[PDB]
Amino acid sequence: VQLVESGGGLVKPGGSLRLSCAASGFSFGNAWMNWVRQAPGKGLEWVGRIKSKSDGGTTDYAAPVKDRFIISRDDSKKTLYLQMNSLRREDTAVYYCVRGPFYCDTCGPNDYWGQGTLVTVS
Amino acid sequence: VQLVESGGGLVKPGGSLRLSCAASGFSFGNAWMNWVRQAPGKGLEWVGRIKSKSDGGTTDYAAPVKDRFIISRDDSKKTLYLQMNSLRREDTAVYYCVRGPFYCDTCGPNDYWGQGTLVTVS
Amino acid sequence: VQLVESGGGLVKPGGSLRLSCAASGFSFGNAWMNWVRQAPGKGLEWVGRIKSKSDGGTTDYAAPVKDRFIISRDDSKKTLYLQMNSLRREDTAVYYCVRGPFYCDTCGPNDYWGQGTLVTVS
Amino acid sequence: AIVNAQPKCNPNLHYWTTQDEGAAIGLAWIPYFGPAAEGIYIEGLMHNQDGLICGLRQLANETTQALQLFLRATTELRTFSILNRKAIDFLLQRWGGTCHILGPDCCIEP
Amino acid sequence: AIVNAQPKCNPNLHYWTTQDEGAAIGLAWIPYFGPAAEGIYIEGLMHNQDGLICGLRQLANETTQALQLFLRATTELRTFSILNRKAIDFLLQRWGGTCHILGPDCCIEP
Amino acid sequence: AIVNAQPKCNPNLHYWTTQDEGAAIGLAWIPYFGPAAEGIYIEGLMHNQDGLICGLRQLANETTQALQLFLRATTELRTFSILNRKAIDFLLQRWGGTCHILGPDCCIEP
Amino acid sequence: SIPLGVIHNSALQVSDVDKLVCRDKLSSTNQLRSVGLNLEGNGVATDVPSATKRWGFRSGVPPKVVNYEAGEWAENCYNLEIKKPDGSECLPAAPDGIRGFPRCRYVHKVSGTGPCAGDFAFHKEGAFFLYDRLASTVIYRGTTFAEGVVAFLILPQAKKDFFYYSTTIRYQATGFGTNETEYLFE
Amino acid sequence: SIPLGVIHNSALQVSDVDKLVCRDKLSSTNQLRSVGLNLEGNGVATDVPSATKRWGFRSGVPPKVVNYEAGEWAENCYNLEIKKPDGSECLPAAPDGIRGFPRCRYVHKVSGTGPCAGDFAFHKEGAFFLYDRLASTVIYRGTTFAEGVVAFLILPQAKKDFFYYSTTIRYQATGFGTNETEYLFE
Amino acid sequence: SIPLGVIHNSALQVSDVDKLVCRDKLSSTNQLRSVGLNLEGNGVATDVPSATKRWGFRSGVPPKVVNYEAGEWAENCYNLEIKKPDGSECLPAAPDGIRGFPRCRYVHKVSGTGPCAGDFAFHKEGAFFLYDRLASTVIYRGTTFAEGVVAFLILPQAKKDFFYYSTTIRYQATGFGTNETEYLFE
Amino acid sequence: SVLTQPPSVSGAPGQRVTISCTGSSSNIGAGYDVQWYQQLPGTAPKVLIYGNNNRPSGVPDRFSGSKSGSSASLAITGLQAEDEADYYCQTYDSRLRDQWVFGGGTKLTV
Amino acid sequence: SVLTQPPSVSGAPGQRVTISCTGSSSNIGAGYDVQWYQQLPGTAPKVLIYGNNNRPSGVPDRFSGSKSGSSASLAITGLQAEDEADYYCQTYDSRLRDQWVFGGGTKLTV
Amino acid sequence: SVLTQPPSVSGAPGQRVTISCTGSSSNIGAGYDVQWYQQLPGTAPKVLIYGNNNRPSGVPDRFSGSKSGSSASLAITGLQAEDEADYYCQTYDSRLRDQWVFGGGTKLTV
Ligand SMILES: *[C@@H]1O[C@H](CO)[C@@H](O[C@@H]2O[C@H](CO)[C@@H](O)[C@H](O)[C@H]2NC(C)=O)[C@H](O)[C@H]1NC(C)=O
Ligand SMILES: *[C@@H]1O[C@H](CO)[C@@H](O[C@@H]2O[C@H](CO)[C@@H](O)[C@H](O)[C@H]2NC(C)=O)[C@H](O)[C@H]1NC(C)=O
Ligand SMILES: *[C@@H]1O[C@H](CO)[C@@H](O[C@@H]2O[C@H](CO)[C@@H](O)[C@H](O)[C@H]2NC(C)=O)[C@H](O)[C@H]1NC(C)=O
Repeated sequence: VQLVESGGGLVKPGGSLRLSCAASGFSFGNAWMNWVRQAPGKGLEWVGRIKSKSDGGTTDYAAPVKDRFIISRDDSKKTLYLQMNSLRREDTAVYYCVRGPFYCDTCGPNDYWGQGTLVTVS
Repeated sequence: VQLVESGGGLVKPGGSLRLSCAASGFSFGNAWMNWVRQAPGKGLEWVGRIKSKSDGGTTDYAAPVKDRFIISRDDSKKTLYLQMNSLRREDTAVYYCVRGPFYCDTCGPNDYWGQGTLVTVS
Repeated sequence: VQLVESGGGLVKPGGSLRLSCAASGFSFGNAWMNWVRQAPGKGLEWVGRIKSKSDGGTTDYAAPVKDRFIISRDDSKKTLYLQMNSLRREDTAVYYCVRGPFYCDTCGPNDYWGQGTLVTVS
Repeated sequence: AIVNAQPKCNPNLHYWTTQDEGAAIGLAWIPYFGPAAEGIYIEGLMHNQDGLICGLRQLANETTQALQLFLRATTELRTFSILNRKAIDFLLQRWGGTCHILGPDCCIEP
Repeated sequence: AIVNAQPKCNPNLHYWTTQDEGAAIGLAWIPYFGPAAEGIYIEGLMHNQDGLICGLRQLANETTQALQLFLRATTELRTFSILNRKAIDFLLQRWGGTCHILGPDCCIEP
Repeated sequence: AIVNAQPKCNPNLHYWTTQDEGAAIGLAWIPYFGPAAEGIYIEGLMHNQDGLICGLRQLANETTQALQLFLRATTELRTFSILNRKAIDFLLQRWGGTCHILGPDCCIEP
Repeated sequence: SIPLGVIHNSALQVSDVDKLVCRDKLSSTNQLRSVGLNLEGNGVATDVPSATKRWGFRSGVPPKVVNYEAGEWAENCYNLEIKKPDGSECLPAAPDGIRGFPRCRYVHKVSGTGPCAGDFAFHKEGAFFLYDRLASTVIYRGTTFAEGVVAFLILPQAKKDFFYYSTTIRYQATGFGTNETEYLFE
Repeated sequence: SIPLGVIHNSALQVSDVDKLVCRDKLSSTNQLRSVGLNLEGNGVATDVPSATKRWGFRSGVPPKVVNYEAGEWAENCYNLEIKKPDGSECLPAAPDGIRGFPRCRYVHKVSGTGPCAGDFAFHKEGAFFLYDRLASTVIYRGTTFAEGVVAFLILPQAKKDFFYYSTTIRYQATGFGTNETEYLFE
Repeated sequence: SIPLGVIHNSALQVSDVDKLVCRDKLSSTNQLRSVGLNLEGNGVATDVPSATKRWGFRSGVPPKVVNYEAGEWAENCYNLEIKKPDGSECLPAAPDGIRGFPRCRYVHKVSGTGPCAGDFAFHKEGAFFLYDRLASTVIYRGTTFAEGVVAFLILPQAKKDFFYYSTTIRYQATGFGTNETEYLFE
Repeated sequence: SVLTQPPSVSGAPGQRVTISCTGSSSNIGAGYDVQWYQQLPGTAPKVLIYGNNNRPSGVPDRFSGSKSGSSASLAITGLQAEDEADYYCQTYDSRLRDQWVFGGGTKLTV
Repeated sequence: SVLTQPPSVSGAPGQRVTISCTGSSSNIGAGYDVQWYQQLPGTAPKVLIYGNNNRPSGVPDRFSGSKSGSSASLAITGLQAEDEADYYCQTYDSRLRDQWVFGGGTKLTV
Repeated sequence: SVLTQPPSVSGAPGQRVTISCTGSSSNIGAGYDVQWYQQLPGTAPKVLIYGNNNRPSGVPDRFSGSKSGSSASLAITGLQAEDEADYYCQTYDSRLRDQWVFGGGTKLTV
């Protein structure tokens, strides 16, 4: 099982960036995918979720980030994407993709989170 | 899941060549294996099939290619082999190995065909 | 499925050595693990076994090797370890780790033994 | 002796059931030729004449408690035998013992 | 009142069944010691004396339709209770009501 | 006519069972509100007065063989219907045939 | 001790078993019936928020099933697709041979998420969930049901006197089975 | 309303239930029997091509099973291993506790491929597929069966009057269950 | 032909069915009972090595289950977790709805390894393994049982006259079910 | 008995198109599944439709199909630039010893 | 409604410590699972406790936890040098449209 | 109680050979499985026969075996050049605290 997230780069305030989280090793098409973030020195926050195709395929967003970020997925490439636009300051953080349902007979630890991509706005 | 087919080379008319299709990633021993071909500029054709050991292990061949080609398999190396002998002209084509039953809960596309091996008789 | 065993080296009589067998590709946490050995020119011998966590986690040892060898495991690194101490002569051999229950629907051969690590006492 | 005590009565009973012995038409009884799962029902309409429907609904209410307590005590997953037990009990009440004629429970008129 | 209307009659009935109460021999009734699944059958041979066999076969034919219509209407996957229902019905026809002596359905001869 | 032939008799019977119809208290009959699986049992204590317990134990012994032979012959995985069959047989012995009064098997006293 | 109701001359009286009053005649098992009646017919609120307040989750109680032979046309049926917020099943799949309720004009299909704090979903008033000729104590996943109750009857000797389109309305829900639950109908 | 047959003095009459003729005596449930009879015994063609024309595939009809206590020795049983041309199962596996028919001299085991255009295989004349004391409406995979029918009897009071090697022949088939079907026996 | 016992005036006689003695009155199915009795109550040895010698493994015999309504408090129950020396299951998992015996003061839980040379474990004296209101011919994995036997009774008309902590002791075993078997209690 | 197909089909972006595959009474109308494959120029076929109606995980719901009589259709609604490819229909002939038969193939252009 | 947590906790090697997570009547006491994550400095969170009680394969049994009222606890007994990390409790708010809520985090020192 | 084996066996190409493994009343005749391993010179053992009769996927059907009394056999028919190897039989001793016991090994030559 691997989650590989990329596309984090230094960005000027007000710009736009795209982050991808490519999954392999598990039934990508049957899982719900979440994006979370952690700013340096502070704790964890949840930014958004996308549901499986079989359960509507809808997305929900947290109130601060709503209307500026768009979450989507492609089950033909096994990729989760977060599109950040109108990137006003206070979004600096390490972003993580979190995968699916916690109820796994044998999944074990280190199979639910990625490594983290740093996004700096400056 | 991978199907790797090799052994295609330029051949003089009347000669003999052997093609192999090595499988990995799935229950090779429980599947039926087919050989198909495509000549340049024309559509698809089916050359032959071999059944699983549990269902007789017999082989069938199409009428033009019957009595000159022999299909077999080795479940100790996970390999499908097609032996082409008495290779009279009109056999030039790209050959593909096609794997098993189409009814898979999670197999998905690109898991039933290989990449293709070019055989030219000249 | 892979079993990779390492740590075999030339040792002076009376010394101590540690052998590891790292497993991947199967449900390590649900299997019983055995250590066996083969001296040059003679046949196979069984040195010891460790049971799964769910079944007590206890270890048993053969009478000649008992009280000088200790078998253990770590399910956080998927590793089996054999600690050989007070290594009096007559322990020279190739050591193998053997994995779990023989009743597998699709495991097949070459999935129950490793390659072998040579331990020489001299 | 049942009086309806529900907030309302839908006085009409538009019902569906299966006829265990239909006057079959040729090959329609043969499973291969017969109707699909969806086509095995018949329907009808009964109204609340004689105040029977409001009675029937109330009866169902009264049954629920006892039925629930029955199912709590059983270990079978699906119970199909309640009507058979009711018939056996009905026979036992009348014919389970010695019949003394002119007794209040012996139902032979000579 | 059954007349055979089949193309042929195999007039002989070579049958097998189980004896629910065999005169067991020591420990043979104990499952651990008893016979395997394959050895629980007994056999016998009846011929078509009294024209009974051709009757019996025809009876089976006549049953099939009704039985099929019964199974269509049930939701149980395996039905084991038909004979119990037949016995209960048999008792009900005779003893389900008030017996008026000299009536055609009251079977007590005084 | 049963004499105990066991090595010992525990003369006391400390039993548990379920009451299929408890005098329920309000909402306790409702599955959502009722007791858990573990709390559905009642208990009691009977002693060996009238020598009944040693009799009862011996009866169980005598039953085992016949019961085993019954289960060998059935194909059902779980049998729930033995008591229903016993009741039907009990009714059949008495009322299964024509009653000739003063006969030894007709139980009407006029 | 379950009320058995005997039909008199166009009337229904629950025959009292302690006494034995023989004028009732039951000559065959064909006279025995089980019938399912809808709670709807008694005037209960049928709106989805009102209906869902009657159901609740509970652990430790094994489910139970009982059959019935005849039923009533329902106006309103329900069909639930509820998952936990991570994505998990809180309703068990229908066992073999449990199909949906045959006749209902409207099927209210509710999808969404909830806490699902219990192994099985029961009816808080002790009624049953009616499926195709099987009544269960619990709700199964993705299977249309009606709320109802079961009665047992001795029918009269005469047979004759006694005994299609559907639409789906979709809802999304969050906080299902909670004090304040959010629905939006599409 | 299923014909119950009562044995008279060495004769079988189907007792008519509308009237009540009491001279029949049924004093115990031991007198009740179910019996399986083979269609073979009526002279039907037993050749494999002839037999297979009586079976056909159909969707939408749930299978049903009924038990029987006593049976007949069969000369011919059948055992099917049929797959779709890609390689798939068109016959469901035998449920728990459905074993093969106990006594048949010949077991015709047919293997091959066919279109299998339907969820279950039924008998076109409405007969049953007989297994070990269970008769089913459908064919199960890899399980020997006989074609037959079931009767119900009241036996007489006297017990006494009323109530091994096998060979396999293998066939390969293509186009099974079609107008022209190809068999070769080995 | 299974002994049905009728309670007389404070006595139990097994009613003989061939004759018909009517003074017994059975007016309702409530008078019918099944009861489970513990072999313990007859003085059999209850020590674990003694008890395990009564059980043995066998292939080819399908298991069977029968229900019972009322039982006896047990002093000793048993709970087995036995595996083959490689690590495999020789006891089948409990089917749906088979729970452990409700009342026993002591639960002897035995863990270890053995040859388990047979598909199912039976009682060598033909008694039953009692679970929660279900008696089985075979032992299930990880489920507490009592050894016992079943009787059937006609109770008297009067209801009134007729009808918690546990501890676990752990054992390790090698060579279970063999002539000499090694136990150590912890 | 070989399946036929039109040489080529065309359609504007955003609309729906259907590709026809016509067989015989031994090929499609005998009850065999029809599969559809999409071969983009330069690469290998990938499974698009299998078992007449099923879609493997990952295929957009823009692709569907159906079977009627002795013919089948593939419907693709919402043409995108990436849909240019050769489509092949496949089925099993029943008079050719259950051997694969392929359609001539149809080229799609946008 | 956001979960709270103590700034930091401490304890001697070999002893037991507990970390508290306190919520509200809409967060934990409404019936939602509480998860615990361990973030070692310099790396990414790994799942430690999921579904209130469950442990994924590979996590030592030193880690457990519980839920009561509107609070939850994580108990770790036998502190080792490697346990220094930031622990976060997580649950689903029911009045915030079933969105994730995180605790402030507690630093552990040995 | 240690298993014995012949030093070496031989046979002509194309014929059948059998390798014997003889144990004791506590080893094989107590009811334990016997496994067979094939060690080609220069490499590691691979599983050939497990659980007395079973073969893992990939092993030719030329290899079989059996158990009787206190002995076991491995039968290999159709010797090929590649069969030269050392074969070992293994079982579990019941008087040695269920510990593995190995046979001495037999060399095969063609
Ligand atoms: C039988 O009818 C009564 C009367 O309508 C039902 O009682 C309601 O009962 C529930 C609890 O079971 C209460 O919450 C309601 O307030 C009651 N309504 C009234 C108007 O008092 C009862 O539910 C019915 N039985 C069943 C099984 O549904
Ligand atoms: C009962 O017997 C009749 C007469 O033999 C069987 O009828 C045949 O019925 C099938 C259709 O069910 C026809 O295709 C045949 O042509 C009939 N044969 C004759 C000679 O007319 C009938 O099948 C039997 N019942 C069952 C259940 O098998
Ligand atoms: C019924 O009681 C008898 C007498 O106690 C039991 O018999 C013992 O039977 C077993 C074999 O079944 C013998 O090994 C014992 O030696 C017998 N004991 C004595 C003292 O003779 C019998 O087991 C009981 N029935 C059941 C089903 O347990």
